[PDB]
Amino acid sequence: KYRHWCRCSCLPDPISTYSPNTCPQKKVVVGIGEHCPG
Amino acid sequence: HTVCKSKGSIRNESWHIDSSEPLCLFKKNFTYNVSADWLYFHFYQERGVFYAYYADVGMPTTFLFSLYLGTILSHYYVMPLTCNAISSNTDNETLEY
Ligand SMILES: *[C@@H]1O[C@H](CO)[C@@H](O[C@@H]2O[C@H](CO)[C@@H](O)[C@H](O)[C@H]2NC(C)=O)[C@H](O)[C@H]1NC(C)=O
Ligand SMILES: *[C@@H]1O[C@H](CO)[C@@H](O)[C@H](O)[C@H]1NC(C)=O
Repeated sequence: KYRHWCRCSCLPDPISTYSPNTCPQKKVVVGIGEHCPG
Repeated sequence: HTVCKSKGSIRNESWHIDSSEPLCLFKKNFTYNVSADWLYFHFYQERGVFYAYYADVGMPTTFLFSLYLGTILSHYYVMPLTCNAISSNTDNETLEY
C-alpha cells in the first residue's frame, strides 16, 4: 500500500514524531532474543 | 503454481526463478509411507526456532526436525495444484488441505 497534507506521513521520522497513532512504523522491543527488524 | 506428475497439464511448474543457487539454511529429504490415507503436520515457532512434526500412520505425531531462523514468520500460503488428474470428468478424486 502507498503512504497516506492529506497523503502525508509521520513527518519527521518516528524518532522525534508527535503522532504515533498515524505513523506506520511502530516502536518495538526485542523479546527473548531476535534481530532488529528495522 | 504447481503441476502433478501423473496426467500433467499444458502448464509447467514455475513458482521460483533463480539464475544461481541462493543462500540456504536447511536442505534435507525425508521419506514417508506412500500407502497412508491421511497425513498430519504440526508447525509452530518459539523463541525464534522453527519446529516441525509429521506423522504418516496414526493420529498422534512425532518430532521431525528443528530449524533456527532468528526472525518472526508472519504468513503462510498453499499454492494451487493444476493438472488433468483432479478433474470431474476423470476419476472422482479431490484435493483436501
Ligand atoms: C530430494 O528429492 C528430490 C526429488 O526426488 C531431488 O530432486 C532431484 O534432484 C536431481 C539431481 O539434482 C534431479 O536430477 C531431479 O530432477 C530432481 N527431482 C525433482 C523432482 O526435482 C533432490 O535432489 C533430493 N535432495 C537430496 C538432498 O537428495
Ligand atoms: C502404510 O500404510 C498402510 C495403510 O495405512 C499400512 O497397511 C502399512 O502398514 C503402512 N506401512 C508401510 C511400511 O506400508
